[PDB]
Amino acid sequence: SFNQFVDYTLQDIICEDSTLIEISFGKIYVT
Amino acid sequence: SLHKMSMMAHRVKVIPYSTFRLNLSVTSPYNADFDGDEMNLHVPQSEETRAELSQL
Amino acid sequence: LRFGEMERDCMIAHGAASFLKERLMEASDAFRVHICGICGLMTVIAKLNHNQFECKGCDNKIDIYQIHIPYAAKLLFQELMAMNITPRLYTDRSR
Amino acid sequence: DNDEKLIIRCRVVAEEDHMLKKIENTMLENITLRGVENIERVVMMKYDRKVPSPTGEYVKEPEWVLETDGVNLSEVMTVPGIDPTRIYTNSFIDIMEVLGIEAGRAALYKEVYNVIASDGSYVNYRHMALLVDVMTTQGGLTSVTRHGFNRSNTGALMRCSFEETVEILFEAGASAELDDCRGVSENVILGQMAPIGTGAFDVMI
Amino acid sequence: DQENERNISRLWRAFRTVKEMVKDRGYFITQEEVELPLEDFKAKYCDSMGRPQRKMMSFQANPTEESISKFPDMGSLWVEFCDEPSVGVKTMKTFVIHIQEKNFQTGIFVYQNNITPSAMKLVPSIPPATIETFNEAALVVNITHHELVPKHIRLSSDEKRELLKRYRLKESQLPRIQRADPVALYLGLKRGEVVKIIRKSETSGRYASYRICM
Amino acid sequence: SLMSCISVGTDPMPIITFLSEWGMEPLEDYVPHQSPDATRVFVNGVWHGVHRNPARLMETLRTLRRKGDINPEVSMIRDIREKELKIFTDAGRVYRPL
Amino acid sequence: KAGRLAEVNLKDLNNVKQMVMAGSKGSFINIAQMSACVGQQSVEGKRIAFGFVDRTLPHFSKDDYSPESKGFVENSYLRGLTPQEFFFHAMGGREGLIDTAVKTAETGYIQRRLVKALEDIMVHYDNTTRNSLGNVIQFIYGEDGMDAAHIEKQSLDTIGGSDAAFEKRYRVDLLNTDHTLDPSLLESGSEILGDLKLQVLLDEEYKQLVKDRKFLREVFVDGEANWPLPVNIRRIIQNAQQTFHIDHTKPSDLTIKDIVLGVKDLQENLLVLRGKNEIIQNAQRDAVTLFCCLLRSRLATRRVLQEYRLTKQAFDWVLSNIEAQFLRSVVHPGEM
Amino acid sequence: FDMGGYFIINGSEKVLIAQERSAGNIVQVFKKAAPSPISHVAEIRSALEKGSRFISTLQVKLYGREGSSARTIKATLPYIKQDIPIVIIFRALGIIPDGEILEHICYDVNDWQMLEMLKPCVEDGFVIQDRETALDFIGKEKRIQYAKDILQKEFLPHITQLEGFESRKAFFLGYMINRLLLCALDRKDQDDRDHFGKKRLDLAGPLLAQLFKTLFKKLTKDIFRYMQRTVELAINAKTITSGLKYALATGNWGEQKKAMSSRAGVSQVLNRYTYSS
Amino acid sequence: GQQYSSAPLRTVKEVQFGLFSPEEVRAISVAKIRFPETMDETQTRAKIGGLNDPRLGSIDRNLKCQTCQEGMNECPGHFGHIDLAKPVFHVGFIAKIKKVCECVCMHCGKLLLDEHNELMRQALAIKDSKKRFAAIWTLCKTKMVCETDVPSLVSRGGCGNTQPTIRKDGLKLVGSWKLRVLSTEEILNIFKHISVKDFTSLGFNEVFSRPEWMILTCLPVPPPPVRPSISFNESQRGEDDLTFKLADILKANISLETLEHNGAPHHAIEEAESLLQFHVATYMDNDIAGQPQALQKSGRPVKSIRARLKGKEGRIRGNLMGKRVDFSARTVISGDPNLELDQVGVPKSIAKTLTYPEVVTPYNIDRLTQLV
Amino acid sequence: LKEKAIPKDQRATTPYMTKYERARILGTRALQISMNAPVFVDLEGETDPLRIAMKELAEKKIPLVIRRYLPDGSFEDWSVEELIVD
RNA sequence: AUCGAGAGG
DNA sequence: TACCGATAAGCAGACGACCCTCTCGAT
DNA sequence: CTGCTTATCGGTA
Ligand SMILES: [Mg+2]
Ligand SMILES: [Mg+2]
Ligand SMILES: [Zn+2]
Ligand SMILES: [Zn+2]
Ligand SMILES: [Zn+2]
Repeated sequence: SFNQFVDYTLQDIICEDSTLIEISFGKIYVT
Repeated sequence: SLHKMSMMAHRVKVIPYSTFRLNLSVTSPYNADFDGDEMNLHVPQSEETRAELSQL
Repeated sequence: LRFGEMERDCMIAHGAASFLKERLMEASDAFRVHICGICGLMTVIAKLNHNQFECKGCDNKIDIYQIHIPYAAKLLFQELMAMNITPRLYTDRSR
Repeated sequence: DNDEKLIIRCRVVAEEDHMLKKIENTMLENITLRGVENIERVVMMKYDRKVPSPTGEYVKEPEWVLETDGVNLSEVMTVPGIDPTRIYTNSFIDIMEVLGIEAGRAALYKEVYNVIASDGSYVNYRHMALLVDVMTTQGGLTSVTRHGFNRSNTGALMRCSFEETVEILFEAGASAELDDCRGVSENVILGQMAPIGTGAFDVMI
Repeated sequence: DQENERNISRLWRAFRTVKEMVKDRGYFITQEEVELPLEDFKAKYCDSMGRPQRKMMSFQANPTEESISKFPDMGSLWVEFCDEPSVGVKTMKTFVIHIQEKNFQTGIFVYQNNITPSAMKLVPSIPPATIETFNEAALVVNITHHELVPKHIRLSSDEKRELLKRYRLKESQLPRIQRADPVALYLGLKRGEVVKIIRKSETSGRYASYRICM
Repeated sequence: SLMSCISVGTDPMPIITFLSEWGMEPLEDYVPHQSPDATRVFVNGVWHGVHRNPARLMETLRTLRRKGDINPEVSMIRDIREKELKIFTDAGRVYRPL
Repeated sequence: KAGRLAEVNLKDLNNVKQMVMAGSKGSFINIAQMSACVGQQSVEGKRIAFGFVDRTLPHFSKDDYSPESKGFVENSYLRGLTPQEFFFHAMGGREGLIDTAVKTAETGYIQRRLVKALEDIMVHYDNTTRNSLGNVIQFIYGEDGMDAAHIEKQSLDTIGGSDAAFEKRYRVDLLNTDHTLDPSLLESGSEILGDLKLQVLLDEEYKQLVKDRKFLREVFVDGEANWPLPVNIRRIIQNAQQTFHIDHTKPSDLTIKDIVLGVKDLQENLLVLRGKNEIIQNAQRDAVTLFCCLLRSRLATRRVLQEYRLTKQAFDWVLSNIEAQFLRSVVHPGEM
Repeated sequence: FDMGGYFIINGSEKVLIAQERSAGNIVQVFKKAAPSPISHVAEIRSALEKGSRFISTLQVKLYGREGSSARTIKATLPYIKQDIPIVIIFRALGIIPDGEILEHICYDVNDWQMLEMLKPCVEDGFVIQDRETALDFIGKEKRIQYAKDILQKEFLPHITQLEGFESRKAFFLGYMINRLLLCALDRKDQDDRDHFGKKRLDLAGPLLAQLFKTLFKKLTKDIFRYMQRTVELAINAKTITSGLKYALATGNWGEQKKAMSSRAGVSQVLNRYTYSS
Repeated sequence: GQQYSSAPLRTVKEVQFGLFSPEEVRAISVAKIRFPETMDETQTRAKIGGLNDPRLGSIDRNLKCQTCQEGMNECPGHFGHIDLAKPVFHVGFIAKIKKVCECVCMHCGKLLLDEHNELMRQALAIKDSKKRFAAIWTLCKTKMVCETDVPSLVSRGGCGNTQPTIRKDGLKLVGSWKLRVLSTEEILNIFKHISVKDFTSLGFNEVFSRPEWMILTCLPVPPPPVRPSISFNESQRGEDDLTFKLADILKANISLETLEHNGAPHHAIEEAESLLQFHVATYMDNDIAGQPQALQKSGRPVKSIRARLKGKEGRIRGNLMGKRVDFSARTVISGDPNLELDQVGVPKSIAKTLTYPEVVTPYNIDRLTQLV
Repeated sequence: LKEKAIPKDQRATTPYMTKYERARILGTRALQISMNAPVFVDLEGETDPLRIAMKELAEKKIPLVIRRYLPDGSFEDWSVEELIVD
């Protein structure tokens, strides 16, 4: 469960209302 | 505590070792056992309280 | 340890009145307040060294009684007052 | 009846295909075809009975009794064939309506006893009778709930220490209630010696 | 076979229970008059065709001179049975005047189906006269006969004044009985009138309890 | 218990694309009266259409899962007598052996 | 049938059995499961429900109503349960843990109400039972004004037996050579045979003894004789025939007047309610009624003499005693 | 030997406790009481697994007891003040003719009882025989657009949320009705609420994920407000940093609300008394 | 334990529950209560004539309890009062104040039915103040009009216009006629003119409780011993949850001094009455459907005198019926075949802890002096 | 209204001593004994202030009076000499 | 001190 | 034959929810 | 699951 949240789910939460009016979020990197 | 017999008077016998001890046959009315139940004890403080304990 | 109601009922059953008071007065909280003889509240200002008592505004200076109740009670009465309810505490038997 | 197929045929005496259906509803579920309503299935059981012999002894007479699945006393005792001096309902609430207050008291007890004794435990009559009596004596059936006893007009401080803790005190403040302080609870709160066993009387010189 | 025989039998037993009731109030009836057999009911109160006319049954009653010892003001009591299923305020004007004129005190109406809310409003309209409306289904079996019912015994205004001092009670401090109670109806109780019930106890043969009336 | 897990979650629509490519008629183009011996098909609680002859459709589905070609975590329930086929890829299905 | 087949087989030296035989811990059921079989498992009345569609576990086919499929354990705890059996028993025991966790919640609430409702009910200084307002609840506590501790289940043996067997026991007929007290029993044995002043009293008692027998059979319709009553008498009797050491082969020294007019005068002062007015005394009569039916049934003229040969002193003690033991059994004003 | 699967927050280890819930997007029929007018209800907990947390529930109520004079079948719509008969709903969608309405519901010509059961609906129906006033019964041009959005956004949000699918939803709603009456006719059993195959467990991931949504969306709208005040880079990372902590620290799974009844520690403080502990 | 007192000791015997008359409230106390600030006046940690002190108790265990002294372990805490300029309702009496407004006419203010109605004849004579009101209200909710006069043609008082169909809406009372919202100030003057004989009829008492006190004119201010202070901090600062809500009342009561005697708008004062009502309502209860509470420097929601007394953990069922007490002990039990029935093995360390007040007497001195 | 009372005769109350009556008597005395107050019996060799009151009980010498209450408010007096003790 | 989680009979 | 007014089955609201006890965690 | 509003049913005005 924690590996799905890091590898696939995180990127998805970061891309939906992400875009603004512009400033838009791209790829997400974990240290 | 759901009785009069759940709460009764006793005579004190000071002893070694840190557990309260009672006679097996005062089991049934408290509904105790020795698998590790904890029991409470209150002390009277005025003469009558002692009478009203040991007489009733 | 909590001497709860469920135990109190066991002291009542037994008929032991005095012990049941002692256990709810000497052990735990007992208190001494001063009640006014006209209005049954705790208005009285206890100057306990100059003997002057006085229920001010209420114009009383003589009719004042010392009573013994638990603090948790006094507290309950004050709370009831602060909520705008007068719990009168009277001393003599009849109305 | 002796036919192989059994049929009823029925006609009335536009909008009629609709109102032949409002009769078919009424026909199925309003037609008391016999017996008493409310009552569901009814089983004959062979109850035991000890009863006096001519000679004097008590001997076993086996008695056929009927056991029901519903209640309408108002209409089953008024029936031919049955003894209407012994018929019993496990509903002590219907017994209260039909046979009077004092008959209810005993069914209410007959009930309470039947709880205790079925499980094994015996308890002495003074006890269950006293409950029973307390419920029964107000006039109707006073429950042992916030709606029952905690309503009847006992000195406010007492009723506080039960359930509707504040509203009791509240409407007590408005009706200018007076408290006797003869009640246990009232004297626990005031921290005085309660009119009980030891404090029931008084000591003087 | 009918079906008019079951309507008669239920009306026969209804009668029974009215006698027992009325003597128990304190009135005069023989033990022969109670145990009127089945045969003898149809050959006394029924008509030409074979159906029972009830205005025919409507008898009166007067107290055993034993009941005038304890209750001086008890006197004239009157029973009347009724033919109509639909009983409104129009037959209630018919029966109030009846009593008003004859100078009774207590009247027993015995309706067969229902009393309208309009008919009830014309009951407490005449002092000190009283009337008690009984349904017939309520009267086919005598409730006081049943196992659970112990016999209540109406006591006098002076016998109460006695109880109310020998236990130093106040009226309030009794156990109360309902004005509408199935028994308290059968004996006719008013407010203040205290019954006394003699229950059989497993702790001491008899026990007497008292109930004041709501 | 010892051998149990949780479904982590996979992607539904590369199953969707396989079904429509294997004879599943879409729901819009459906005629009930004309397709009576037809097995309806859900995926993740969504009705994607109907499929006649699911008999071979299921054996093909099985063979891909039991090879790993379709995630082994995805569960596929054919009901013969209700005539349904629900393939589930939800997240938090508990499962075990065997 | 299986259990009571193991119970029959267990030797007298079998420890398990010996604890059951003593009543220390254990019962039949415990033996049944341990050695025989554990039996059927249940959850909400019915045997194991179909949790899966049309079966109970997916190890079974659909539509299977047999014993093992629906929750019967064919095996003992000593043999061991099977996988399914195991799971099944799991369901069943879990039910016990559940309701217990909810009984105790429901009960603890029942009791708190019960206690809060009756609370202030105490017997006051007059045996009247009432509350804080003074509303009578009972007029004598427990319909008889007797503390429950002092009370024992004694048989009221006027109720049992043939009309034949009753006359045989209590009927003394002085003007009847056959149904009289043989001069064996009494000192004034033959010197009483005849008489009409003492057959008025002997009749007097026998009449009440029959008035009682019907009055009781009216109350305890069941035919049940054994009923909780103050003061154990069966014992006071034994405690007289050993305290005064009296042989069963030599006569008494009691007049018939000594017996019959004693019992009646004892009765006179078994006080419960003590007021000096009309009402009170009738309650008083009524509160003892049941006790006296006993008193009379055991202190019966023939009984005293033919059954347990008392003496003038020993009899007068038995009375002195009863009056005292009774007076103690009254509820003390105060009792909550 | 330590196996992990916990978090470390301020030295203390924390476990995320699997949460159990009834599953979404599955369809269930429930017999209802005896004093209640509705005898069967068919329910669906419709929600999309990737995108937001908007729980729209649909009820297909079957008003009226057995024997009760004519059993109507209404339905519950989100945002909508009352209950709509299903035949208006079908017409509100696209299908207008009765009998093509029944084709979406009853999947067999022969099943007369089924059909017989539906008669009472058609009767409730032909007060409206068209697309336009089918949507209009939802309470001009303003309020049709209020309904036309609701039957796309909010009504059965799975399947789709767009526009170009109207028979997709029709068939399904039909299948909910099929399923409801399939049981009202006692030809299939009620649905079992304690069937483990229709419950889901919410694990450490999906727990964080719904908490991350909330925190990230909170930080995404703090950026908007720092962008507005520019009128002409300094982001409060402290939010996502210490918001994920508070939840993993306490057990109040949800930041600074707590009125969310999730209080029950999600995130308990491991338990290291024994290894098997 | 405490001190000599020349006032005699007596037991309680009667408890007479009543109501606070504004005339008493502000005559009974020693408080002014102007400022919603607690202690500091530009950092000065004295006390200040704002909240808790002016002629009241203390905190820094200073003898000073205004001449009364005797520390804080003797002073009962002296009551206060706060002058609300505009009348506000009394939370738990909403259910009843409305019941009287459905029982007493508007404009004139008098009973709706006298000894003339044949059913109202059976209500006025009944005993018990509680079921009497229970009969009257069920027979006055139907009657609308003030009436010209009741048939014999006998005559009495009368004003005319109809009684509203009064509904509960949160904190206020709305009415229809054949819409005007009923102000608090309005019902003040209505109940103030009610006839002396008109109280007793509907469950009241001439001097103890009067319907003008049902509504809140002047609010009592509870002393420090009802809502204390510090924890693990010192010097700053914090405090109990009833001190917050009284400040929330004060700040919305001094908010209606700066809207009446300053620049006074028209339809924007009510936007400040419904919050002064709301604070005096929430400080006495907040469990009615609508809106709970905020912090305001703590968490969610708030205490409130009511839920201090509500049973279990509450002041009554949990601090009065059942107290935690002294001289007690608790340990694991274990059974002992060689003890007597009526005995109880106390462990020594416990025996060394509990105690019994034993007065010295010639009988005991030798054993006691040894003991010491 | 005091003084109503009850006359010496016309008493209805159990002349016997209730368990509660004496438990409180012994107590009441055991209190004043333990506070070095004068004793009215020959201390045969006990030093427990409550056993001393048990001996003063045995030989009827405790100068107190049990005042019993009846619900209306009336009251009966009983000296410790008159009450039987069993 | 408030809220919360775990556990004992 | 139109309106008053009496009223029960029908329909939505709710203040309860075991006792005592022990650890430890975060604003 | 005991309060009150709405759906119901009658005679006299
Ligand atoms: Mg244990
Ligand atoms: Mg154990
Ligand atoms: Zn004063
Ligand atoms: Zn002071
Ligand atoms: Zn007016």
